[PDB]
Amino acid sequence: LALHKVIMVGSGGVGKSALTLQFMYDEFVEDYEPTKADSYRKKVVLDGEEVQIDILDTAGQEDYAAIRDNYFRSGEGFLCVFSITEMESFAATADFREQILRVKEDENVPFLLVGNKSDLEDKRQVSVEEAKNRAEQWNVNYVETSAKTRANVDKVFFDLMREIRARL
Ligand SMILES: Nc1nc2c(ncn2[C@@H]2O[C@H](COP(=O)(O)OP(=O)(O)O)[C@@H](O)[C@H]2O)c(=O)[nH]1
Ligand SMILES: *S(=O)(=O)c1ccc(S(=O)(=O)Nc2cccnc2OC)cc1
Ligand SMILES: [Ca+2]
Repeated sequence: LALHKVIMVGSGGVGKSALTLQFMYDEFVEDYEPTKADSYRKKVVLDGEEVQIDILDTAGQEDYAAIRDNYFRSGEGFLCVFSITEMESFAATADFREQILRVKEDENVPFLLVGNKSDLEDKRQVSVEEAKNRAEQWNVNYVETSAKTRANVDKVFFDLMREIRARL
């Protein structure tokens, strides 16, 4: 089977693990250890083709740059997650983007900008407009998700796999 290697990136508390666990297990998990990284593998039917998705849920604990870069080098596509409720997490996406580009050396690396916590509109700190503008600058798609309500959860994983399939 095709194996699509997805890496979740983004600053702390944005929803990397909640998104991964909603996709994997159909549960909203609210207390997942912030420092725990893990890999997940699932067979999924992508546009009618059985494939395997592998998701590396990074937890930010790899501080040694060569090792972090090694993890990114193995990835084929990236979900770059921020929380719509934390402007600083949106700002931080630029750093993950630069890290990925240094390693992959390809501006067209499969990559979605993911604004999570869309069910907290009343706490929004990052406008849809500014996130769409950043996505346009980077030539990536912007999708807003909620790990709580499941909104666009399958979409971000499937659309990222579609980019991996098309581009690699
Ligand atoms: N309301 C809401 N809370 C979320 C969402 N995603 C994550 N959370 C909460 O935000 C906290 C951090 O999520 P987590 O996935 O552990 O963040 P990570 O550090 O990026 O892995 C947890 O308490 C989650 O329940 C979401 O879409 N909506
Ligand atoms: S490795 O398999 O021993 C390993 C070590 C650390 C992690 S992490 O906590 O998810 N940290 C990161 C992983 C990949 C890229 N950046 C990270 O933190 C900045 C995972 C696997
Ligand atoms: Ca996590």
